[PDB]
Amino acid sequence: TSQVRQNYHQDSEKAINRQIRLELYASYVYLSMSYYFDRDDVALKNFAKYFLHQSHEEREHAEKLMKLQNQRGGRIFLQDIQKPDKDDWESGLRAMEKALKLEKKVNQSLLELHKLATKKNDPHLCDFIETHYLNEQVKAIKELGDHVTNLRKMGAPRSGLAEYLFDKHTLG
Amino acid sequence: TSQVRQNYHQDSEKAINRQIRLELYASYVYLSMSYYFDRDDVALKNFAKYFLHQSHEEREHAEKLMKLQNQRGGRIFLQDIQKPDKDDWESGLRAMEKALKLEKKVNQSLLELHKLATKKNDPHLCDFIETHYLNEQVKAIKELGDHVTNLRKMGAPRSGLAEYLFDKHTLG
Amino acid sequence: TSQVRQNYHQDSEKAINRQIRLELYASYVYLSMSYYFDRDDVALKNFAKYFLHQSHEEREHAEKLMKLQNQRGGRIFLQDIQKPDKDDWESGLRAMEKALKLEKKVNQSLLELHKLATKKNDPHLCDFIETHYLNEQVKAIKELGDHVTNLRKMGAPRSGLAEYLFDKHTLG
Amino acid sequence: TSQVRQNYHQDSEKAINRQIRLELYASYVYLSMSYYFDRDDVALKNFAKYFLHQSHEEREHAEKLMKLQNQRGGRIFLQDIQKPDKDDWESGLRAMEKALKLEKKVNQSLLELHKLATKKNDPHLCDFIETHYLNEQVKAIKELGDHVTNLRKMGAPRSGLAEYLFDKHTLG
Amino acid sequence: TSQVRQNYHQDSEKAINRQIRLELYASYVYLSMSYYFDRDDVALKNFAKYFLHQSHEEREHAEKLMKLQNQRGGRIFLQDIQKPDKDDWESGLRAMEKALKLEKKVNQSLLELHKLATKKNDPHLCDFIETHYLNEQVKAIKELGDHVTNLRKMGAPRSGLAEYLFDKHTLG
Amino acid sequence: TSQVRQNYHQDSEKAINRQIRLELYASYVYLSMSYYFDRDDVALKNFAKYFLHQSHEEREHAEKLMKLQNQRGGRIFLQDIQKPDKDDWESGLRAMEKALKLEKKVNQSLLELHKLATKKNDPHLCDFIETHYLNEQVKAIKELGDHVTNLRKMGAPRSGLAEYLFDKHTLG
Ligand SMILES: [Cl-]
Ligand SMILES: [Fe+3]
Ligand SMILES: [Fe+3]
Ligand SMILES: [Fe+3]
Ligand SMILES: [Fe+3]
Ligand SMILES: [Fe+3]
Ligand SMILES: [Fe+3]
Ligand SMILES: [Fe+3]
Ligand SMILES: [Mg+2]
Ligand SMILES: [Mg+2]
Ligand SMILES: [Mg+2]
Ligand SMILES: [Mg+2]
Ligand SMILES: [Mg+2]
Ligand SMILES: [Mg+2]
Ligand SMILES: [Mg+2]
Ligand SMILES: [Mg+2]
Repeated sequence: TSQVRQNYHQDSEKAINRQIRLELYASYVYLSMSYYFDRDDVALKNFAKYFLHQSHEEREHAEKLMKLQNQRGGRIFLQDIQKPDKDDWESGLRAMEKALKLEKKVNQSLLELHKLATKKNDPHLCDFIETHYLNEQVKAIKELGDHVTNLRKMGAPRSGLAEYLFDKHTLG
Repeated sequence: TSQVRQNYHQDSEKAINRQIRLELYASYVYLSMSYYFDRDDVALKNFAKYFLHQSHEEREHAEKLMKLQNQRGGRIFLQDIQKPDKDDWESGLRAMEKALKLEKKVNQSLLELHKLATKKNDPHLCDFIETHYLNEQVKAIKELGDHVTNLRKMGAPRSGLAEYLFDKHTLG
Repeated sequence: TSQVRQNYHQDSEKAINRQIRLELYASYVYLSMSYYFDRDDVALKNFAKYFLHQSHEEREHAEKLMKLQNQRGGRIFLQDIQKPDKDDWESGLRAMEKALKLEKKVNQSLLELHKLATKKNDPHLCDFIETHYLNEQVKAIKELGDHVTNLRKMGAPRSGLAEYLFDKHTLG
Repeated sequence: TSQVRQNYHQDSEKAINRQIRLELYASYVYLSMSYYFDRDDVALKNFAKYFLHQSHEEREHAEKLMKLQNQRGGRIFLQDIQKPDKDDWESGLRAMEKALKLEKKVNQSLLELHKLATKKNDPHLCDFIETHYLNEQVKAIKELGDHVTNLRKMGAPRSGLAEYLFDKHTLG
Repeated sequence: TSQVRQNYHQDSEKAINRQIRLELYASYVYLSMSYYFDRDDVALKNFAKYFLHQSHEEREHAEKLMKLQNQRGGRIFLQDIQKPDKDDWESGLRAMEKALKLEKKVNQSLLELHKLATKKNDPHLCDFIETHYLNEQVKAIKELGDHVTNLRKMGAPRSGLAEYLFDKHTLG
Repeated sequence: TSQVRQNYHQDSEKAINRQIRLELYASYVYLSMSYYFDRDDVALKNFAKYFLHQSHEEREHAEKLMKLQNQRGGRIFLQDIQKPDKDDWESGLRAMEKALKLEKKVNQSLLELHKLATKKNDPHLCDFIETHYLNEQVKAIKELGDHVTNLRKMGAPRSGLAEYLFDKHTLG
């Protein structure tokens, strides 16, 4: 047992490892999206920049969990980061819709982790999740919803004009 | 066929996808290493910082390859990123030795890429590898070799004093 | 034989003169395109600026080749610069498509030049072409391909709105 | 007919196209001269710089005429730019004498254009020529005459010392 | 075998040692030239400064190769630096002509080294030579040729006036 | 006989040429030492910097002697510069010990030079040696002796920790 460890259930430790993996997977999905928009036959540079930004943000989310794991005296165990579920993300709209689905899946995982921390009476872990993760997720989900809505109302994905103008005026 | 594609062999395109995966793997190994040194029972903060910087550098190496693949009209295909070979890296000296081994393995892959690019008469790809990768690897390998040497000469890994003092005076 | 000449094959010398002529031709093509967009019945001021900038760049590419010819002791022989293929470049999309074609034609010449320099074991010439020309072409080809893609997806050339909006938000 | 066209005679339009061609030819002559002085066996760097500057100015002279042609609603038609009359310009003095002859030829064409514009009662064209071109030519011709005189009085082109010192003290 | 060494042929190692020696010899030749022009009976202070500058530059060229040798895990082995072939360099012109011959001999050595690196499939070493040495040599050879030409056209070495004025206006 | 030559004995002129050679040899020994410490299997970056600085200082010592030889109307005669006695300098302590031996050998030569200058009643040469050389040698010898002492007292060369810590705290 680590000399620092106090009130840290083994189930919470294991669950924090799994959340690290999910954050690293989200980072990889956004990286994939980014370079899809960088293709010569897609060529939406601000979609590309948006998703790259989100990729680097997810890596930071993973690093903060790795730091937490050590702070609490848990031990990090890593698994493979699986490839994202698509290679070609089809359109600006479809990518935003898949990102929305991703952020809601990551939110679900974090809500399950909070419920576990609550059952194990771990208020430090509860506060960590609330402070650094839950409102970050709500804001992300709201932002992505707003983007999806505007893309649909403008005529995407059938209007390539709509995606071009969105790239310029929202993501630019 | 991409409208930009010119003098870009399918075999070179596949090889660049393999190298992307390898750079992402290297990023992941260094990330693992970094947080091993952040453990309370290891506690070498500048080893941790050093390897986190290397992890962010490798992600940049991968991103630049993704950018190249698109510039030449190839198509990115991402794969699962393998977990690192170790969970516990044993000591500062052992980590630096495994990092040296990793960087030589990445260099060998790049040298094989370059041989392929030469066989396919792709001078743009040869210059890209040379300019951005090969000297970066040579400098990394020399630096890691210097660190291993210092750590051995100081008495690591037996001497925990050695690793402490190297963390402060070389890495900090 | 010039006092400075060393390892510079006569075939290389002639090839450099051919490449000088092609770069001056490319400069003239872009000049032509630029002032087409300046017509009152076309009136896309940022397309005009974009192509004028490209014209001046190609002049610089020509001058650098003339400097190289003298550096290596070869002798410059200029020829008539042929007029561009078109007087009227039809639309912003069609001009971009023709520019893409021209930049791939220029690249193919450069790659043939590099092949010749490789066969003649002229690594200074190889490095010159790699350093100053090949990535410049790859970047120009990628940029033009992105521009074509955007104009197509926006609905050009039929939509004069697409070209107006692209002129403002991409080129301006 | 262009919507902007007013008091602009088809004979003036054609004369403007011929003048564009002549300004581009002059640009090419001076480019040739410049890189002759860059040869290792000539090696007068300030003669080389002087003539490159002049080459770039002539391109600007062409560009301003192209802008004029579109301002008036004429249509630019470009032609082949013929190679200069010499490959080797013999000496600094002989290059300056040829440049003097070129600038008089250019002036004679501009004077013929002015006479046509006068005959066709085109005061805007008359003023454009007078404002932008006629005094620029008078100044160029006077400078070149001054330079030829100096070189002759210093003892060129037999005195390689003459041309060296002129390169330093007048063109430097 | 050094722990850093990878893809570095023993013949390339030995050849890099020999190039270190040639760079140090070039440094010594320029040092000799410099202080010849410092003599009271020669007294061309800017020739003296020019060659001293070139001497210190050659030492830097040697140091960069010694660093390369270590980077690649080769071992430096030094031999005597032979005295330059003259004690009295006769004139400004004759010294520039001998410097031209020296730089072409150093260029030949570097081209032979590149051909060896190519045969041994060592693209890192090829890139090192191209990036740091080959264009440096071309520029040096061109500069020296230009100096020789001007000195000859001005009347050197029989005109001491010519050498004095060159000292002042070119090398000053 | 030089027009500047006054009270300058042929024997003093020859002795100054011998001292030039010796200073150039000292520069070369320190250059060797510097890059021994840059090896991956030695890896003491501040020993390397220290000895490279000393090498550049010795070249300055040689240049100043060359300047003196010309000031007094003597004639410089350069000789082959002998390779250093060792290729592998063994350890930081052993290098500093050999550097101490080298500086005492240079000092002995300067003391012999001064004795000669005194015998020939050359007070200008005596003052030159005193002002520029003798105290420089005394300070070098004392510094090297201090370094050797520290390294021995710390436990070098057995203790690789000692040389590491001296590199950081004294030399860095
Ligand atoms: Cl300490
Ligand atoms: Fe996240
Ligand atoms: Fe990498
Ligand atoms: Fe070009
Ligand atoms: Fe003009
Ligand atoms: Fe050199
Ligand atoms: Fe000394
Ligand atoms: Fe300390
Ligand atoms: Mg709270
Ligand atoms: Mg790195
Ligand atoms: Mg361009
Ligand atoms: Mg190559
Ligand atoms: Mg002019
Ligand atoms: Mg290169
Ligand atoms: Mg010293
Ligand atoms: Mg005294």
